[PDB]
Amino acid sequence: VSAAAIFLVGATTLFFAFTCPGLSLNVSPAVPIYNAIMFLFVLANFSMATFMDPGIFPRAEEDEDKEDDFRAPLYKTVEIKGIQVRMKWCATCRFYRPPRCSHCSVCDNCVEEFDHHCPWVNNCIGRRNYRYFFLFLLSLTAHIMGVFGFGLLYVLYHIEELSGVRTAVTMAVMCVAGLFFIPVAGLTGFHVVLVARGRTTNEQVTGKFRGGVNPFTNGCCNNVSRVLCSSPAPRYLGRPKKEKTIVIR
Amino acid sequence: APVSGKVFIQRDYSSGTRCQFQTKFPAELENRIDRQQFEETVRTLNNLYAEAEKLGGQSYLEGCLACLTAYTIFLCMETHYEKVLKKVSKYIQEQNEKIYAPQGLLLTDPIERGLRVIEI
Ligand SMILES: [Zn+2]
Ligand SMILES: [Zn+2]
Repeated sequence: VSAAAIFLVGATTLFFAFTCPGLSLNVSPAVPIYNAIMFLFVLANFSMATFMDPGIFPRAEEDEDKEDDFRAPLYKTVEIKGIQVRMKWCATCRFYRPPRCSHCSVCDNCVEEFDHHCPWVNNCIGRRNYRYFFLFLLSLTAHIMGVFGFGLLYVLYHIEELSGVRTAVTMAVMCVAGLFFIPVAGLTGFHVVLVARGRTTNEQVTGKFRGGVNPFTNGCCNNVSRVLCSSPAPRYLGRPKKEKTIVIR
Repeated sequence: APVSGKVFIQRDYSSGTRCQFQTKFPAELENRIDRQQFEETVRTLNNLYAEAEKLGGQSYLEGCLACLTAYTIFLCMETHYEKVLKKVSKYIQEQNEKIYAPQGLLLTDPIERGLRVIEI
């Protein structure tokens, strides 16, 4: 099957067991704020991004939409903001795929507003979990930056000898941070660009949009507002089923 | 309980991706439902969903509170959109029991359809 990134937690716990207990008698007193809160935020955001419905559409059954399709090329055009977008008559999901969403192929589902699929996240990112994943990445890169830039006190104040005992605990986490920071920083900066622009991932892959493009570009601050402080969407699948009222004549 | 057919209302897209339906009255519903009351109900339902979306100060505050409390406030308290869905569900039930039922029509919650098309 597929597995998560266990090693990333393993690097963090080096700081949790023995890295800086009882050093704050003459130096920086306030210990936990540097790493503990960041680790809790990272864990919470990562978990809520991993186990959560990202926007699975409820597998539109047959006899859906209009059946007058005789030999249509399976795409109807809608002009949002005056700019046309080409959507698709999805075969198995059996609906028109409203603009800015697609299939997931390997995930075997067709979803709402789509960003990317990955085995590390174990799913595909819609918009329900896009805020959670975005804060997870921001908090994780913040955690790595905080480690590599300030948690090195346990060596930086430590004189030449640094002889064993507990120093070897910090020995490996330094190179772990060094090797892991560049990819995560680049990827989170990528997603920062994708948030600044109203334009994400597969839209980067499409090397065709040249001109009056990105109809839903909005206004930058508005995009960060809707991705951070908007009211979370509810799940489109698994809602309790209601009951009929009457024969209705 | 015989059934004649189903009519779908596409979502209004000139405004954008926000959850408002195409208010334009379909031609199939002639003499079953008048244009005026259909306009009225679609406008009110769209207003309700727009109210569910508004980026007001309360949305910012609830986002900040959720971020601070590690989102456990969702488990204790339902989100704003969920209570708006409850209110609009009550709205559609009362509308169905007061206008559509004598006219031989019934409306389903679009949330069952994934907020794509409303089925009558
Ligand atoms: Zn699909
Ligand atoms: Zn997926």
